[PDB]
Amino acid sequence: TVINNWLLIEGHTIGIGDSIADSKTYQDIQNTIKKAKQDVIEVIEKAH
Amino acid sequence: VGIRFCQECNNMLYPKEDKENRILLYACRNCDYQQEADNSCIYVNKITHEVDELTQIIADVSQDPTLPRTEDHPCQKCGHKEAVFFQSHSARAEDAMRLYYVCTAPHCGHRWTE
Ligand SMILES: [Zn+2]
Ligand SMILES: [Zn+2]
Repeated sequence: TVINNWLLIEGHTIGIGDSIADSKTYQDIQNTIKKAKQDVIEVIEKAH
Repeated sequence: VGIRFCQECNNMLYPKEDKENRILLYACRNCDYQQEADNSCIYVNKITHEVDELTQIIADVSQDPTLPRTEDHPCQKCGHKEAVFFQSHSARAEDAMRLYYVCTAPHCGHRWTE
């Protein structure tokens, strides 16, 4: 009871801005994915 | 070694031992045709199956538009740049990833393995 009635003041929500990250973080993620794909290509070439 | 047929009823030859001359011969039990064997082998068994698949793959596979093809590896006899490559199909070998190459041009049916 008491914490629901306090949460009436602060409130809570979820939205798109909670799921959007930084532009530098996006670049880091893309670099990591490209490096991983290049490594899998290298492994495939080693087996080939 | 492989199958051969009697020349009068076209039935199987199978091997017999001549006891007097002590030589092997082939006799078709539906008749009396006896023919001396020229191969001294009656049965062979390639247990490890180390036969390269070049004879199983056909040159017509070059016309498949869904197969991959690279310019890196040239053919030996003609040197056409284009060559489609694909994997093994033997189920039972010490290896499972080697690429079989077939030359892509219409008349050069050259197949080789790197
Ligand atoms: Zn016969
Ligand atoms: Zn060729």
